[PDB]
Amino acid sequence: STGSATTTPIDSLDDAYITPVQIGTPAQTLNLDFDTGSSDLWVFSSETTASEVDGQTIYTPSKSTTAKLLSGATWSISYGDGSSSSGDVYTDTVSVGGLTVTGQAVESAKKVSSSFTEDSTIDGLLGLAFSTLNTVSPTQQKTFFDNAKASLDSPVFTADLGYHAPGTYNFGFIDTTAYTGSITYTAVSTKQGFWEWTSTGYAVGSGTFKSTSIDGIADTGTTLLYLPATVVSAYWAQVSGAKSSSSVGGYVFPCSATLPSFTFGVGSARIVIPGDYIDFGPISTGSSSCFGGIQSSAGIGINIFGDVALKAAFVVFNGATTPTLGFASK
Ligand SMILES: NCCc1ccc(S(=O)(=O)F)cc1
Repeated sequence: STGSATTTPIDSLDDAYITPVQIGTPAQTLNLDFDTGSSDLWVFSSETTASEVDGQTIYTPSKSTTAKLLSGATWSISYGDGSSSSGDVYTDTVSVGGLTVTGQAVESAKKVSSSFTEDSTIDGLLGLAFSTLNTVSPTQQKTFFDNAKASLDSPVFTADLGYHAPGTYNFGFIDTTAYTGSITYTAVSTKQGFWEWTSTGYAVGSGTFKSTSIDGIADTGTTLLYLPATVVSAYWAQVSGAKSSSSVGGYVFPCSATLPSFTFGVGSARIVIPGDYIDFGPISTGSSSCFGGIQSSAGIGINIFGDVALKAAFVVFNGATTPTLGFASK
């Protein structure tokens, strides 16, 4: 089996990407945020506190002939940005891009934080990290990928995120037309439940490459690139007028700037993030201060290769017995 679905940025900044997912019988299509940094498939639902729903499409299990309550199961999750949701659990048929899983745990939100309510374009999350992070209690549940894995032609999925454009999530195959050159694979640690890997270093613009190990996670659910303070200072030092603002909550730069590229290492290979990708536009509407797409991971406790980095590459999430990540230019 394979699946292939288009993923679409939610706004002009590429703040997140949504992918249509069919749930239930007859199908209920919800637009979910595919998140390689978490392991819960949760949705806005007919159970979500009415005051916390603002435009989202909801899943109504009572309208699905295949929905089953997973009796006694609850879930509760918190994300690195302070958002959260919780609720109860159904099993149902879930399809992504033509790939179907029966008996998938669909976590129905009773509560979501304000950040989810205020984002009308995201109907829930589909976690793609390791199932050891799944929050369902008392019986932990598997991710859509882990349930699909044995059926897939190859135990892989790929992320091909667009810059200000749609992209693709594929399951079970590697589209050799979707990238240039070769794919460089690198080791993954599953010890923290993430797609955790070690970059071999970085360069700023046309500068020399600095060989240095940077542990971090490949996270499609995080917008920006979060790296050590040393690395981030070295990047923004090349932008006249850039500074870290405690009032705004990170590095800002004059909107009149042209940003340098940022290169990160994958083994002996190099992925170049164009400078344009690092522009997140005015900090408030009409401002001449712009928000940076490379920020410090200080305080977060992990480095995060979020969408700013991942969208510069074709990314293979290899879920074989020994997991690996692959990166190619595109
Ligand atoms: N891996 C990060 C998952 C995540 C965490 C928070 C959101 S948000 O829409 O509330 F900003 C979205 C996705």
